[PDB]
Amino acid sequence: QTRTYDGDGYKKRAACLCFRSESEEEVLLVSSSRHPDRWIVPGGGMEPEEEPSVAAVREVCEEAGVKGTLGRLVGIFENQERKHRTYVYVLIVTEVLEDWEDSVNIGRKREWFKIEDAIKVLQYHKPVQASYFET
Ligand SMILES: O=P(O)(O)O[C@H]1[C@H](OP(=O)(O)O)[C@@H](OP(=O)(O)O)[C@H](OP(=O)(O)O)[C@@H](OP(=O)(O)O)[C@H]1OP(=O)(O)O
Ligand SMILES: [Cl-]
Repeated sequence: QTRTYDGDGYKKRAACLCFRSESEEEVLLVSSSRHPDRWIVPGGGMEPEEEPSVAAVREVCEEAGVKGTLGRLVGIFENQERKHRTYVYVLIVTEVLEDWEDSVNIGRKREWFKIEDAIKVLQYHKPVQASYFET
């Protein structure tokens, strides 16, 4: 896929907080491709002309193998150190698929976390993703 950028050179990305239910108590994290012992929030680059909510849902299907009801935009988060600008949405998961693109292609893993444990495992390498949950 083609990477895209805002006018300031930051990479355009989208991500979703995939909750198990409307109570937003458990969220789905996926393993990192290059470092499978780490967890990240599923998301990725926006394609050219792609709306951010479309990108977010597409990346969650690809990386995490779930579909659901797209909810609110939480916010737009910059990672200054890596020059990323990410739109973060809530998704309420209603469909969990068994054999999804990144599982088959690269052995990506997925796992449910209580919110405070997701924050904990994201903090060391992904502190901006941990901040996605602050509100
Ligand atoms: O190839 P790069 O320019 O170095 O960008 C990489 C790449 O991001 P994109 O391919 O989506 O642009 C990694 O994703 P993969 O290709 O391995 O799946 C991503 O790593 P993770 O998504 O697993 O975290 C990493 O991002 P990060 O450093 O935030 O972990 C990000 O590197 P940059 O930080 O340079 O964009
Ligand atoms: Cl939940």
